[PDB]
Parts: sequence; C-alpha cells; structure tokens
Amino acid sequence: ATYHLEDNWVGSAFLSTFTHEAIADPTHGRVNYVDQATALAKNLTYASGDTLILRADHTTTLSPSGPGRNSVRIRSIKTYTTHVAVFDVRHMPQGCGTWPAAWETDEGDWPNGGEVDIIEGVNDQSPNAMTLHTGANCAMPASRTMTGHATNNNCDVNTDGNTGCGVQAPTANSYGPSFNANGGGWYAMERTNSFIKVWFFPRNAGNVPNDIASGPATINTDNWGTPTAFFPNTNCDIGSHFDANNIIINLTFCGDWAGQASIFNGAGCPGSCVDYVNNNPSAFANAYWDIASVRVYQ
Ligand SMILES: *[C@@H]1O[C@H](CO)[C@@H](O[C@@H]2O[C@H](CO)[C@@H](O[C@@H]3O[C@H](CO[C@H]4O[C@H](CO[C@H]5O[C@H](CO)[C@@H](O)[C@H](O)[C@@H]5O[C@H]5O[C@H](CO)[C@@H](O)[C@H](O)[C@@H]5O)[C@@H](O)[C@H](O[C@H]5O[C@H](CO)[C@@H](O)[C@H](O)[C@@H]5O)[C@@H]4O)[C@@H](O)[C@H](O)[C@@H]3O)[C@H](O)[C@H]2NC(C)=O)[C@H](O)[C@H]1NC(C)=O
Repeated sequence: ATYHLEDNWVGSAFLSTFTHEAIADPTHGRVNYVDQATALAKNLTYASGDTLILRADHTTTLSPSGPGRNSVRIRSIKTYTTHVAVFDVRHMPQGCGTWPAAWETDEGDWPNGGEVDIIEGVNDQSPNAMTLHTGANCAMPASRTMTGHATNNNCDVNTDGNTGCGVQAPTANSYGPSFNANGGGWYAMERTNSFIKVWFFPRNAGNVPNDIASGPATINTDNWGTPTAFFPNTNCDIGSHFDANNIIINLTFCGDWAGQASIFNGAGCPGSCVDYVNNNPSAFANAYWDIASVRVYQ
C-alpha cells in the first residue's frame, strides 16, 4: 500500500491540469456551469498562490425564465485506475440549496465505468456521504471494518433507486457549516482492484497521518488507521465495475437530490429551492470551495 506522487495540484496548476465542464447539469440543478474563460473573468474560479477557489455567483438575482446560478464543475484531464487521491480542503460550499461534490467517474460510459463520491451532501446536512454508483452485480456486506455507518449496500444504480451504496461519516465536522467552522480537513481515497477506501481527517485532528497532512512524495496507507468508508470486494468485483476515472469537483444547486421539497424543507430551508436560489444571491457568498491542494499517487 505504498504509492508515489503522480500529480501535485496547487493554485494556478489547476488551470492547466483540469478543464471546466460547461455542460447542462446531469442532476438537473438550478445551475449554469460556465466555461473556464468565463469562470476566470467572473472570478467564479480563482487559482493563485496556494489556493483554489471555486464558487457560486453571489451577486446576480436570476430571471426565473433564464439560466440557473453560475457555478463551476472542473474535471481532471488525466484519468486514474489504481491510485490514491488526497484533497486538502479549507472550505466547502454551504447554504440552503447547495449540492457540492468531489468525486471520480467516467462520464463517457456512466455508470459502467463506476463513480466514487468522496465529498458530497446537500443543504448543509452533515455528515458527509461517501458512495459508489455502479452497474449490475455490485453490493457491500452489511458489516465491514470502517468508522462510518453504511446506509444502502447495493451499489447498482439500476436496482437501488439510483442511490448507490453509501457510508455516512461519523462526525458532524466531516461536512457543511460544521466542517467550515473547523477549518475543513483532509479527504483521502485509495482505489485498488480489491477495494475503495475513504478517510476523513478533521483540520484539528491530533492523529492525521503526516502522509496526508504534509503531502510528501511517498505515502503508505497501511499507516492511516481504519478508513471512514470501506468498499471491499466481498460482493463486488471492484476493478470490473470501475475503469479509468477523472476527478471532478463541482457545485450545483437544487436538482434531483437537493431540490426535492421534502429534503430542502426538511433541512430547515424555506419555500422553493429554485425560488430561493433565484432570489437570494447574497446567501451564496459562502458557497465556495477553498482547496489548498489535490495530490494523486500511483
Ligand atoms: C477573486 O476572488 C478572490 C478569492 O476570494 C479574491 O481574493 C481575496 O481578496 C481579498 C481582498 O483583496 C483578500 O482579503 C485580504 O486578505 C489579506 C490577508 O491575506 C493573507 O492571509 C489570508 C489568510 O491566510 C491565513 O489563513 C489561511 C487558511 O485559510 C492559511 O493558508 C494562511 O497560512 C494564513 O494562516 C495564518 O493565519 C491563521 C489564522 O488566521 C493561522 O492559523 C496561521 O498559522 C497563519 O498565521 C490568505 O487567504 C491570503 O492568501 C492569499 O494570498 C497569498 C499571497 O499573498 C496566496 O499565496 C494565497 O494563495 C492567497 O491567494 C493571504 O496570505 C488581508 O490583509 C486584507 O485585509 C484582506 O482581508 C483575500 O485574502 C483574498 N483571498 C484569496 C486570495 O484567497 C479576489 O479579491 C477576487 N478578485 C477580484 C475582486 O478581482
């Protein structure tokens, strides 16, 4: 479980090693995903020094008949199979209606190339969820060694209500306003032929592996303790359900998950998600990622 540095992305490096996906939102959110040039001009992406900011427009009041709220979805140019990805995240988007994610997939053959969601949630609702979405014949055992709590254990999007097989992180500060109040933290995901693991370490953790915290060129996941989420191959050939995946980091609003009235209102968010997103630009001033680095090891 020893790996060596493959990519080191800090600040302006993201502008040449990722693209912006100016696409209709696959999750049907109240979002307008802008291109890279537009993002940089409007300061929705800011990539300089040791900082990457990816943010929502927090100034425009939207025409209800016009496009959704400007935001960004960035995708690594490179693809990865067996690897470790480490995200040093100072801030993640918050606010009613927000649906941020840091994840990997192969968009071109989804879901057959797999999807792993590393950071994901909606409407400020902690804790973080870590989830696989696959094609047929991929499930997880009811009990396996991890610190998080399994929810759905069938990863097949065709037969699991499109939920994937998920794990909830054990602490509130894994996600949302709680995470942001704490200065964020580190997410690491190891993928091999035999498993996927995710670890979360809060910013203030006394037990964060130096491997993760300082980003040296050599790491050893054997020394990282029990993962937060564990997806073993007991009932899923992991390698046959995943192919070469890009890393994606995005922020959408409302849409198929966050926008459901019961879910949005259940989070303490008033009224209509789309109406809220249209008419409360200032409420998205804290709907930003602040990323110190993303590093991949192979
Ligand atoms: C487009 O959008 C961008 C992004 O939002 C806008 O940029 C912001 O612009 C505003 C206004 O100009 C800036 O506000 C100013 O900030 C000044 C201070 O900046 C310096 O410190 C910042 C905080 O750094 C600490 O915290 C971070 C973690 O969050 C640590 O990494 C860092 O080490 C610092 O830690 C110290 O403090 C903490 C406690 O707070 C301790 O625990 C630690 O031990 C340390 O003691 C920091 O964010 C700034 O970094 C920026 O600049 C440096 C180069 O100078 C660069 O390397 C970084 O990558 C980053 O770009 C900086 O070090 C302050 O003096 C002033 O009053 C005002 O508040 C704001 O900093 C900008 N944010 C950025 C750049 O991320 C931009 O304006 C907009 N463009 C437009 C309008 O055209």
